Amino acid sequence: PPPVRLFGVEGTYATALYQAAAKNSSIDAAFQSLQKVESTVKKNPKLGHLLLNPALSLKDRNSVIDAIVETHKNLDGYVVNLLKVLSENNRLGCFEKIASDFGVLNDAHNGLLKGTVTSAEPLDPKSFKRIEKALSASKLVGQGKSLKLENVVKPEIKGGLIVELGDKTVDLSISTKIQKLNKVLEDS
Amino acid sequence: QDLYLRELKDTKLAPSTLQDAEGNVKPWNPPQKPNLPELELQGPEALKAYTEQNVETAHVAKESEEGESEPIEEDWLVLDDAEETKESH
Repeated sequence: PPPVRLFGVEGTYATALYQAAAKNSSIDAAFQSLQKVESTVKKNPKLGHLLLNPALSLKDRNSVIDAIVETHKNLDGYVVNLLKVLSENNRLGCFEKIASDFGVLNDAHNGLLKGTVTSAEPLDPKSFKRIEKALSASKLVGQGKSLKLENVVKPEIKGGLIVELGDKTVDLSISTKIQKLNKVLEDS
Repeated sequence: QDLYLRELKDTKLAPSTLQDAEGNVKPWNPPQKPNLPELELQGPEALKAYTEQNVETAHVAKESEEGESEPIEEDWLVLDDAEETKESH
């Protein structure tokens, strides 16, 4: 019984890392180790990201893994061997993707159903809050699970708002309605 | 839905000064009245012919006659030429 699929390409490292780690939980600890190692990649951005290049070596890649485990107890559990394999497999560059994806799987386990409330201009907090609770208590979320929510600014839309989550959306905005306004009048 | 309602009310109203109340058309600088109901009211008869095609010309048939009611100087020549054709028959 796997979680929500990462669907093949290069999430399969993260997929195997989860489903082999999770057989004995520790995925919060493995998760925090992943957060910490992506942090120390980010905390040393010069040649933490600039040294995920493929043209180095096998040996020097393994030594960069040694520098990662050299930084205190940055790695913990399977995630070093993960890197041992990753280093050997030289898929280190697509490591950022793995991180974010494990985060998605993890907060799916928590049930944070990330949403969005697209607009062409940011809005007041009262609207945020009222919408937030709306979806939260809506059949969408079955409760027992959270509900983030992000307003974004979109100029490509002419205003209004659109709610999004669980590949399920509602647009009541302006742009689409103008469109429907032009379509209906486009007949004889 | 104030989106829907205000869009549809402007949608009805800004041409309602063009169709319901004859106040020409505020945004259009050329007028709308001397085009279709005045100039091209004769439109299809500017697209067809006036005063013969559209008035349709209820015309009396030009009366052709019989062979001028003269059956002497031609029937006897027909009978003589028929003697000739029977001499050819």
